[PDB]
Amino acid sequence: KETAAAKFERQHMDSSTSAASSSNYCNQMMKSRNLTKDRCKPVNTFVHESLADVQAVCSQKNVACKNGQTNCYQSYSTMSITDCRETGSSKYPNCAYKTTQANKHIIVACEGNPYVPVHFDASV
Ligand SMILES: Nc1ncnc2c1ncn2[C@@H]1O[C@H](COP(=O)(O)N[C@@H](Cc2ccccc2)C(=O)O)[C@@H](O)[C@H]1O
Ligand SMILES: [Cl-]
Repeated sequence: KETAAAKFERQHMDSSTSAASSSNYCNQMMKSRNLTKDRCKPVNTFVHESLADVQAVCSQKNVACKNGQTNCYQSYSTMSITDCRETGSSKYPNCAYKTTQANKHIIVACEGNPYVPVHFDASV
């Protein structure tokens, strides 16, 4: 029902803020992106850059993906990201997350035409 590209934007793009403002960011954002619907998604990263800047990573440093495919790309620049990780006491359907704001390089896998991110591989 959802393209891979659209799922990437839903799970990983938050161009509306420049950083997580509070320790409640992940709690709110995981819910509003439907990442707590059926189960609590344990770990998820949001990127606080323009979509154009993130899509441009598909023309930057080509690297292998964790799965061994070679359509992964590392951002040349660091980007503003938020890492969201469920707490050890979190239990569905009251999913709870720790927020960690950082500036890091992102690694995404790209596919399709237009050649855009379809997977978030890691931050470094
Ligand atoms: N080279 C490839 N090209 C095309 N798609 C691929 C490739 N590698 C993995 N995917 C797939 O893209 C989907 C979206 O992933 P995400 O939900 O964005 N990332 C996982 C993290 C992850 C990191 C490494 C490996 C797996 C998971 C996550 O957010 O929890 C996942 O279901 C992957 O199987
Ligand atoms: Cl992978």
